[PDB]
Amino acid sequence: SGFRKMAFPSGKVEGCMVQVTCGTTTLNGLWLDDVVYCPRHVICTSEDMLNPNYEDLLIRKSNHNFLVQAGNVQLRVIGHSMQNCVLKLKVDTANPKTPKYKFVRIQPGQTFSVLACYNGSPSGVYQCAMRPNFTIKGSFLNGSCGSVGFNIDYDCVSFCYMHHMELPTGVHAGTDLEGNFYGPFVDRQTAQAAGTDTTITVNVLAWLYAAVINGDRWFLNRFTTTLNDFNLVAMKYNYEPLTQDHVDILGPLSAQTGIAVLDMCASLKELLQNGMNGRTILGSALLEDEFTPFDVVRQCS
Amino acid sequence: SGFRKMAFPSGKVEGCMVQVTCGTTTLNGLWLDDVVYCPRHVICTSEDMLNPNYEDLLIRKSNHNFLVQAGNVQLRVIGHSMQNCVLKLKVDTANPKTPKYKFVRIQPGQTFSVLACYNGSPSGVYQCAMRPNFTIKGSFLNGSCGSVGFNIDYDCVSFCYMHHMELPTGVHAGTDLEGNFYGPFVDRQTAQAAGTDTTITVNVLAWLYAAVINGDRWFLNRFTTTLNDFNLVAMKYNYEPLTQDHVDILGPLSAQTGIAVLDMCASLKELLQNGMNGRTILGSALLEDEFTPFDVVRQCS
Ligand SMILES: *[C@](O)(C(=O)NC1CC1)[C@H](CCCC)NC(=O)[C@@H]1[C@@H]2[C@H](CN1C(=O)[C@@H](NC(=O)NC1(CS(=O)(=O)C(C)(C)C)CCCCC1)C(C)(C)C)C2(C)C
Ligand SMILES: *[C@](O)(C(=O)NC1CC1)[C@H](CCCC)NC(=O)[C@@H]1[C@@H]2[C@H](CN1C(=O)[C@@H](NC(=O)NC1(CS(=O)(=O)C(C)(C)C)CCCCC1)C(C)(C)C)C2(C)C
Repeated sequence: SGFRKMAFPSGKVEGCMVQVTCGTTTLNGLWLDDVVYCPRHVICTSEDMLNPNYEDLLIRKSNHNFLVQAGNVQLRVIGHSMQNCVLKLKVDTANPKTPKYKFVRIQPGQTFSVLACYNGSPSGVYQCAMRPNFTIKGSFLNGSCGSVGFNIDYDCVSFCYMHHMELPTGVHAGTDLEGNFYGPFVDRQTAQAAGTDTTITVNVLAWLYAAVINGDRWFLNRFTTTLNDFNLVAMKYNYEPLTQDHVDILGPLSAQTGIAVLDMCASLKELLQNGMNGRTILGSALLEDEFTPFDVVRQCS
Repeated sequence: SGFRKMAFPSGKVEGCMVQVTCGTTTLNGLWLDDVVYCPRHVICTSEDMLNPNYEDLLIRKSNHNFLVQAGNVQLRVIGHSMQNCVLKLKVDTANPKTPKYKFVRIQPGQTFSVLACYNGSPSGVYQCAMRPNFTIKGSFLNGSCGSVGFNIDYDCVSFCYMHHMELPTGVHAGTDLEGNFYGPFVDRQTAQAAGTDTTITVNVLAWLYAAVINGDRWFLNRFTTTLNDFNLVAMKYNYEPLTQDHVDILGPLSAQTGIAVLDMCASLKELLQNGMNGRTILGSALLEDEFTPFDVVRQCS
């Protein structure tokens, strides 16, 4: 037993991470088939970042201005193009370690694994969640842009995220693998507000079920609630509203524990109104909302 | 920036995880060169677990009683032997994905990455620490025995742990890759007490430096302490004693922040005596002790 924040095995993704250097900037790229994907602001100087015309900047770039490197292998760029915010660098060599993959755009509240890399070399792996305000709380230093987020579906690598920027809060923002940013953000160095962040309610309940599965039951109360009355408490504490879909998703967790979703919501109502009173849940003194119901079921079966 | 619990890339280890089935038991094995390493109690029935004579049990086993499987490949066992608590199954095929590796026995307080597997297939990756009482807090279901812990040193995979058992506490215990158990534990299903667990003090200080690097400074006080006076507070709260070696190890973190180790210990003294008063440090309402000074420096450079 035991419950830990767990990331997918990164082996299939490590063989796709390359180094991309354009002039003075070095970051990471994703090498699938014969294209290297990377954030388009690799072509920007520190001055260009303030107000870039990416179409004009890319025009002044030739193929030889991009030094792509996969370990010791050096990949020829035979062309370059732009897909909304990502630079697609066509190379003369197909990646022999290219896995079976898809490009997916995940929903707020869903989780994924990030393979943090620096100068094209993988550094570490950790699990993240797409916050309701379309940011993520990760660990990205200078040189980590281009690192990708992914899920492993059956026998398929589903790329969902590529890191671009850091927020004044300390949270991070990026795009899908088609270059479309998650959230209202644009790749320009200017003031941009992230939305008020809320707590993923269905994730908290899935995490409370994980605690019940692992023996932690002190928060279970013998009261129940309604979807309306709970959602009144939820919006007071900036918890995102619970729907009947969320109840159905938690079905496998409620069936395993024999505790209905509306029963668990009464326990969560008490925890929000009274706090934890000095106790812990799964070794945490705070409510955790970065485990999807799938993540919990994945770690219990 | 940002600070997250991070595990090493698992690609080099995934290509070594195989399935080991002996009679009715299925668990994981480690396929290096031409040997498969796995916990020796794979040969035990549920009845043998209570009081096993592993020498007598292994004698009744032939080579054909071990079904080893690497995905679809089926590996011939051409011999079997015992190295203290691990079964070494010699196979007729050398693993072509064998990386450069060593077998190391880590110290209490050090961390490593666990590649959790089930039926020989990798499931997830997460970071763990060898507690002072030689247990670990991981996520191991039925079928996870045989999963290994490892560090990646420069260009070398240092295997340090193989999972064997679960404790009544919910914590886990295992051996090094030479079959020697961490802690006083034996591979027998009988009452065995783990030692009183203590908090890794040098790890807490490294985690407090990480918070200072990432902007969290509310706990810094303008007092300092001595190594003696702090160790008096440390033993009261079951914190393991701080030595001059621990001070020297934190050198890179104290130099980056300009905050001496004895200064940070006065902040930790206040946090233990007064609690957190409702605030958080790096998004946690509890003191974290599973980040080594190396882990923090690794995530900041
Ligand atoms: C990344 O490309 C990288 O790893 N580069 C390698 C070469 C070193 C790099 C990583 C930076 C954080 C470690 N990313 C960037 O350089 C991006 C691109 C330029 C600016 N940043 C960036 O991360 C900015 N953040 C930023 O500008 N964020 C905002 C504006 S803001 O922070 O509110 C402020 C007004 C500037 C204070 C704009 C984007 C949306 C969020 C807010 C920092 C370098 C300041 C962290 C691009 C094009 C965004
Ligand atoms: C592992 O081999 C596996 O994944 N097997 C696959 C086939 C399903 C398996 C995992 C069990 C937890 C998920 N490990 C074991 O079967 C080991 C071996 C037998 C018993 N256990 C084991 O984990 C025991 N734990 C246990 O006996 N622990 C103690 C004794 S105790 O828990 O205090 C008690 C007195 C029994 C209550 C002995 C070892 C040291 C710690 C205490 C449980 C199955 C009960 C979890 C071996 C040889 C230890």
